Amino acid sequence: KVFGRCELAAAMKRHGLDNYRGYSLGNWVCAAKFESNFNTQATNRNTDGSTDYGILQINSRWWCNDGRTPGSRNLCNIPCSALLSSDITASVNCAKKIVSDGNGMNAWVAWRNRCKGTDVQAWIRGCRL
Ligand SMILES: [Cl-]
Ligand SMILES: [Cl-]
Ligand code: NA
Repeated sequence: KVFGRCELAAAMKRHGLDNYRGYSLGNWVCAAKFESNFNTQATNRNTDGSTDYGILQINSRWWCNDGRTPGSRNLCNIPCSALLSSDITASVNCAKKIVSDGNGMNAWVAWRNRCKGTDVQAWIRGCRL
């Protein structure tokens, strides 16, 4: 599924992400825009043989099992295919574990380079929430 901007903001808010560990809703929408262009089916392979999955590009070396990343943990205890569903619930639950692990949203490279320090509230302006 390819979400619209306000559609995703509302789904993320309903799943408990607004101000989760101090990160306002705009941060999460901005991160999804630049990681996946709001597409739940996005995948991208990395040099080390791991693959990133879904709306928040969650990585197979640490967080999900895809059966082809040898030395990998499966810390969210899900198959990586579950992160490509049009229901974002599995992605959100796993994102909450990642952002709590000490490094906050710096785990998402696009957030660090394209959202951090910017006016992220712009990403939810105009939306009925
Ligand atoms: Cl915000
Ligand atoms: Cl933090
Ligand atoms: Na894994």
